[PDB]
Amino acid sequence: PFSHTKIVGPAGRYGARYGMGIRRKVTTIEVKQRGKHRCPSCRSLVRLERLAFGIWHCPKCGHTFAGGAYVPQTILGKTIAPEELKGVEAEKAKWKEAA
Amino acid sequence: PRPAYRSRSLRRVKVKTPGGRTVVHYEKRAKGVPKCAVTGQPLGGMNSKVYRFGISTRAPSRPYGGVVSHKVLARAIRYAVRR
Amino acid sequence: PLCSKWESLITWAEKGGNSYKALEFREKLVECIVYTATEKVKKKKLDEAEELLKYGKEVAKKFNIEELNFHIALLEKEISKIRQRRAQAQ
Amino acid sequence: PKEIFLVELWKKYGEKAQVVRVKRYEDFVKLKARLSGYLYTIRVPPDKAEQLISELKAKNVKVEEV
Amino acid sequence: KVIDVGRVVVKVLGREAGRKAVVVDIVDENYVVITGPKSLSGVRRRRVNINHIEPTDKKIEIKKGASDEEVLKALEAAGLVEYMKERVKPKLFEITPADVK
Amino acid sequence: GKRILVQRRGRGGSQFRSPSWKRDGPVRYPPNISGRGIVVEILHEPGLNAPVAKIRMENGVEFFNYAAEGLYVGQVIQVGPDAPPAVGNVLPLGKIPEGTMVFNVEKRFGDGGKFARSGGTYALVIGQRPEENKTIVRLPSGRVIEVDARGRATIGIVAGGGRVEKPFVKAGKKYHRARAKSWKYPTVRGKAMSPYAHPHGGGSHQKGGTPVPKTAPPGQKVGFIGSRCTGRGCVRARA
Amino acid sequence: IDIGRELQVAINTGKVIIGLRETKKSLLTGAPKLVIIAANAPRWAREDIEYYAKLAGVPIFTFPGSSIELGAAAKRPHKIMALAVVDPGQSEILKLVE
RNA sequence: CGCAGGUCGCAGUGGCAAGGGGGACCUGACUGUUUAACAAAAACAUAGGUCCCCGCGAGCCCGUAAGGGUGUGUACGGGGGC
RNA sequence: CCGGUCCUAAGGCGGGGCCUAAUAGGCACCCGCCGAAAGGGAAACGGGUUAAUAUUCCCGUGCCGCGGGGGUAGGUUCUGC
Ligand SMILES: [Mg+2]
Ligand SMILES: [Mg+2]
Ligand SMILES: [Mg+2]
Ligand SMILES: [Mg+2]
Ligand SMILES: [Mg+2]
Ligand SMILES: [Mg+2]
Ligand SMILES: [Mg+2]
Ligand SMILES: [Mg+2]
Ligand SMILES: [Mg+2]
Ligand SMILES: [Mg+2]
Ligand SMILES: [Mg+2]
Ligand SMILES: [Mg+2]
Ligand SMILES: [Mg+2]
Ligand SMILES: [Mg+2]
Ligand SMILES: [Mg+2]
Ligand SMILES: [Mg+2]
Ligand SMILES: [Mg+2]
Ligand SMILES: [Zn+2]
Repeated sequence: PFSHTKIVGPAGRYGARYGMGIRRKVTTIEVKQRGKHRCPSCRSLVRLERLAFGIWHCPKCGHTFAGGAYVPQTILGKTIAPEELKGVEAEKAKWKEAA
Repeated sequence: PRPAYRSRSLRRVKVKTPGGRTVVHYEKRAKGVPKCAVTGQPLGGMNSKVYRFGISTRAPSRPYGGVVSHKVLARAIRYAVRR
Repeated sequence: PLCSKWESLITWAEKGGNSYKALEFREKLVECIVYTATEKVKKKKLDEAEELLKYGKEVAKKFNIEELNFHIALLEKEISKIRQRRAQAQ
Repeated sequence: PKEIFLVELWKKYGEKAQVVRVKRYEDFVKLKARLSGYLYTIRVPPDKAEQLISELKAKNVKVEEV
Repeated sequence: KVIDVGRVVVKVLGREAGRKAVVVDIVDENYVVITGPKSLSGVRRRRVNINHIEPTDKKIEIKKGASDEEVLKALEAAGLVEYMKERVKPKLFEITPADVK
Repeated sequence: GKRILVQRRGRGGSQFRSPSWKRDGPVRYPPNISGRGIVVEILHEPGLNAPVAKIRMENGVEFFNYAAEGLYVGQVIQVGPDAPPAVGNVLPLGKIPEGTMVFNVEKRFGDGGKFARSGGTYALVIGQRPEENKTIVRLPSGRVIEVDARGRATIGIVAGGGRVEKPFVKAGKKYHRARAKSWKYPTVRGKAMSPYAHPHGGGSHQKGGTPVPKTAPPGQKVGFIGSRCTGRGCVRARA
Repeated sequence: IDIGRELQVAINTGKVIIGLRETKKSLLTGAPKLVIIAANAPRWAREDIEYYAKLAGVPIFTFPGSSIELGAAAKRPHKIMALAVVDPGQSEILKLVE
């Protein structure tokens, strides 16, 4: 399920150091961190750029925003997002009500 | 002088003189070009290599000149026109 | 072509009546053509040099510049010598 | 030092020259007007070179063969 | 259609950016002819890309191929001479890189 | 000598001080911000625990705030009592509705904000006592406190959450973080010392120390300092 | 009303201009009957389309999805900020105005 | 970079340059640090774990005091043990 | 026209103030200044010369800053093309 490794993929740079549990934690976080995400603005499946921890950038639409340390949106952060970017869902709700 | 040349702040240029010798001239690096105040990209018409300060540069013939790019100026003008 | 900005500046200055600027722009256009052609010939990029020299011939016809024809003749003499050496060696 | 290509432009500087130096070659002559600020050089055909030296000596500019 | 003869527009690009003018002719889908008179606002009569002009709400009544003094009497009929002399002032501090991506 | 490391820390040596020249400025509310503002930048700050947003108010005043999660460049935020309780908005605690997640809470109006300032943290607006101009809020520790209703807070939660879940896998990574923070890195255990240098230092089989009272003087007040209890039994009694 | 299927019918049968730039030019110079803008359209494009459509007197419908799902409903494999219905050939797309 | 043929020596990475290898136990996870001048280690540190004092006018520490450090900080935090 | 000289960094000093039995002791405060011959930062290169200096002397060809004169484009209610 990785390019050349079985289970230790992004953590393969660590070799046999630091312990299986530590490397597993790192792999679990990094597979989400370095995967593809839906941009909160343009909704594109893109590899967002993490400029620092908590600072994310979409290369498609140029949306720069604040998110999680290693993932663009945390579980709590999804529920308390700004209402400006949830315009599509509001339109869907009004369409389902009126139709 | 000598530690100032051991530092990499100047360019080490090797040149052959008309006397047949090879010498190293220590020349300044170019100054950075002006950037847009919103996007930070270099401004067109002002991105020529400049090696010292005090050289007057001619801005493009537009309102706000070498301060903002044409994109920012046009969009701001549209917003102000509507507003 | 390469010195079209110089041609446009020459005609714009002449239309505006700036004779001094028109002379300066004519000098700049000649400098553009001759310098670029000479650098091409010194690097032995003869095809680009020949294209530049044909353009310079057209420009000298259009603007009545004798110095352009003289320098083009010198460059074409050099091009002929280079091609003769290439043919002899090959 | 600066280089000029048009004789009409070059004459404006050469007429005010402190000296006009002449260097000759098989195909062309370098004429160098030495002013206070710059040395203006133009390469001309030999016949035009002779005409320009004649005109400069008429205007009483010093001419020297270098 | 919005970009039409007798429409007051503001040039956004070029040297004359921010200056008001009056559309007097239509060339094609890409170009129209504007002359908000050069003595009045500073926009000399010439063609312009429609992407480089921003139409305003205001519009005046004139015929196609109208002249500069025709546009002048139309603007003075509408009372728009000072509005034509005014130049639009952008607010550069508001714009962020999202607006010009 | 004989003075211990915790006693040497208070002198203010360079190895114990914070390099705040590496940061652009304090992240505090200016005293008199009001109206609408524009989020112009989201930046990383060395040694801090969250990304920092730079807000440019409509009247030209610019200030640094901690970025709410989901805040984006070019956003329009509202400041003042009339501001709606949307994310990124700076509102009085008295106006903020109950159950709202805020951050950078001010204990008194005008101090700049004190609580819920780390990445992923937040305070919960529990209640409002308007007759004493107080707001009951739950802090990140779970403690319930009263704050000035005229104070200001930001709606949302602090961005950068989950930063500490990922391990600091090498000592070098913690070294590089410590160089931006104020920590002295690394630390020697007390019992690895000699008796002149630590109360725990000394014997052939070195041992830690039992808790010291709350009245213990400096140099003696190391280890457990007036602890209610210790260990799993203490955690159980706490819960 | 199936917005997606009606937009397919309008594409195949009538005249539907696709793209934000083409929609803006059709609004400025042509006379489209309807404009459809994606719900997640950016602030500048949304206000540009609203201002131009208000000037030209052309109604705007806000599609209840994003640019991607608007393009999917149109059966284009790309995204669509906005489209202009300038001829509803066999579609009922103009009933979305009310 | 390869193929075919011929040919010399004791010796063809011919000098120079240039890993001996393997099995098992104890021990410290590892990289790192240490008694300048008899100890380099199994000692220290380490990431990881856990406990305690603390909501900030805090906790801890320095100063005779004025005052100061942690702090341009705020529990995903500061300090203190193992 | 090569460096210092100028600028600020980490930081430091002085005066006022506050503290102190007191000072030549302390410094959070206010004001000023110092703080880099490797950071930022105006402008010079080639050749020749001496027993010994050489981007410094001489020859040639230039550059920078400040100031002035003439010509010019431009201006002279208003705006350059
Ligand atoms: Mg220097
Ligand atoms: Mg530099
Ligand atoms: Mg430190
Ligand atoms: Mg020991
Ligand atoms: Mg004891
Ligand atoms: Mg003791
Ligand atoms: Mg003991
Ligand atoms: Mg050997
Ligand atoms: Mg070891
Ligand atoms: Mg080792
Ligand atoms: Mg020893
Ligand atoms: Mg030894
Ligand atoms: Mg140990
Ligand atoms: Mg363990
Ligand atoms: Mg124990
Ligand atoms: Mg100084
Ligand atoms: Mg010597
Ligand atoms: Zn995006």
